Amino acid sequence: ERAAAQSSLIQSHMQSLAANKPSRLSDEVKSMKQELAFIENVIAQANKPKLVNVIRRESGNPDLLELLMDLNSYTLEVTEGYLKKVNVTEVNGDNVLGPIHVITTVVSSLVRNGLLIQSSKFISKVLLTVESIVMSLPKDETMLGGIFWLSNLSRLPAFAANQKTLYEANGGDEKDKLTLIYLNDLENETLKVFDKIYSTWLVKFMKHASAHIEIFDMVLNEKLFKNSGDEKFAKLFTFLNEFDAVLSKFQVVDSMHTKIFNDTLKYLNVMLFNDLITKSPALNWKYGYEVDRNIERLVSWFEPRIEDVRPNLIQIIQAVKILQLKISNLNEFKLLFDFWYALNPAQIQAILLKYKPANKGEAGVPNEILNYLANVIKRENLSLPGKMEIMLSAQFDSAKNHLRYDTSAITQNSNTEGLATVSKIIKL
Amino acid sequence: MESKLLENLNLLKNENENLNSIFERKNKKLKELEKDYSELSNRYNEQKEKMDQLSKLAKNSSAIEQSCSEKLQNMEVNYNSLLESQNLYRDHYSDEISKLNEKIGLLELELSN
Amino acid sequence: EHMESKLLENLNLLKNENENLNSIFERKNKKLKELEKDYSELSNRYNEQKEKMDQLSKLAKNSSAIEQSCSEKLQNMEVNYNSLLESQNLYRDHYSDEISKLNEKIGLLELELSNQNLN
Repeated sequence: ERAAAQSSLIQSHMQSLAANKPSRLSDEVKSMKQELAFIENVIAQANKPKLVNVIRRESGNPDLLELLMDLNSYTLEVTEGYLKKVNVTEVNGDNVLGPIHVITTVVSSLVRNGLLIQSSKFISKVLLTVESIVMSLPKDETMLGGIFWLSNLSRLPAFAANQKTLYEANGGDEKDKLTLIYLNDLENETLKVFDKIYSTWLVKFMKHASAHIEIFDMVLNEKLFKNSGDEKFAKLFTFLNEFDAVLSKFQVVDSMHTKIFNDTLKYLNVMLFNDLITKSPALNWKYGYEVDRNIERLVSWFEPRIEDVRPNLIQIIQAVKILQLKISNLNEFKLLFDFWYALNPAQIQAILLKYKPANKGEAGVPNEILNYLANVIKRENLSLPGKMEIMLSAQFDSAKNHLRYDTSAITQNSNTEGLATVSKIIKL
Repeated sequence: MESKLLENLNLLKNENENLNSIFERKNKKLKELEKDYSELSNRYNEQKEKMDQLSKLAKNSSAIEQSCSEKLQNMEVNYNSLLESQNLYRDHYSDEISKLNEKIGLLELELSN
Repeated sequence: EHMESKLLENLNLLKNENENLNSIFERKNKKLKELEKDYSELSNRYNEQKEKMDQLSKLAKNSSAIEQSCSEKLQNMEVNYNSLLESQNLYRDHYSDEISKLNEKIGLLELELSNQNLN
């Protein structure tokens, strides 16, 4: 109870320093999300972790506990024996989730017999080797090559948090805490390894495929008004369906198949925005409308499959709305600033500079305005970390709640090899 | 008397010969004119037709400065009805924001006591 | 005698046809000196309708430039109003929702703190 006095202290500070300009809405909301996150951290107010093995016993034949106790071999077979070897462009499709099935079983009964300092090993050695294979794949076998290993990996942290439900409600000081903690543990060093591999795979995947499609030319180009982009858009779609296929030809989790499509957009969002203040070339209220409408078709293919699509492309669908309303009153602008909530003043100063009206020295951007920005620009800059950034980077959230277990289908598309196969027999 | 009243006969016939020929020459020139008054009486109906069409080409391009210059006048209004109507929204939030803060102010008080 | 008889009647028959010819060459003169007056007036009337027609030509292009002109302004305006409005929606749609999200957390935070106060 004593500690109910440390909170009230460090706090008596965050309010005097809490309650220098009439900052706008966008600024206030952040201000808030911060006081809130803070206050919470203050409500949950560590020293020496250690790896430990536990006693055997239960469903552990005199041969079972024997195979386990020989890590050196189940691995190599998993690793170099078949996993590394597997040609994705050619897996019966019968067993698709093979690798995951396999990888689990081992981890499964390895844990059953409390030989953790034996599994941690296995799994850690496995992760490094999957990652590898991904960071290898050909510029082609980069499509159904990625996916295949990802949905397989997306299941690991899940069939980890599930392998938790098991040893929980018990209450034993050894085969519970040390364990509940190695599994609650695994969930993490797996989730990391999955996301990180996914983010570097997706990114890479989009680069290569964005050229196959040549998306720029169809949605951020003047040269193309023609229903010819409707002809190339056709290819785009002909391509997305293909991509859709894959995910399914490879039992990709459901709320995953989804994150993927949002992410897909996100990258395109960045890339589409980035080039919008690079190639582009000259911006014009009309040019906006062309590109806004082009963006319509692009989103058109997702309307049906996922929910709330346009929030991913906010950075550009917004960006474009701007161009679409050339402003000349500093006041108007000043009043409508609260509008564009996705771009920081910095990028606006970008979109807006690269603007000249082909209207013929007619619809020219004010100087009064361009100023307001440069100013706002400077103010913010010192006010927080050191220059806001213009170019848009591309990154995706975690897959924490979008991964999923389901022993069901796993087995429904899983067969086997050598050493493991016999390791499953002797299990139960 | 039959040689002189014969002369007067030879004179008249000869004169009637001339007098009837310049009558020929005349009506032959009145014919050609009737032709140019009939040709440049057509060109007066050719222009009177291109005119009545530039009469309908102007009634159209005039029933436009009306329609057009009006839907554009209308717009102005509606574009300003949106702007003014924003003042009203920035507030809704500014105040909605302040309301959310009291919920935090009062809360931060519950912690320092 | 009887010869000068069919000679006089033969000459007086020419005098009648000379005065008949003369009668008709005067009319065929009234015509040509009259078609000329109406051919010089319709020669004039033709340039007054060709100069008046050149004004319809100038007033045609002059008014076609306005029409065509105005047209663009309409689009420019339409896209402008549109964009503006279509945004004011995201604006609200986004903030009202960001606010509610927020208020939500405060309510939640407060609950797990009024709960750690009653136990």
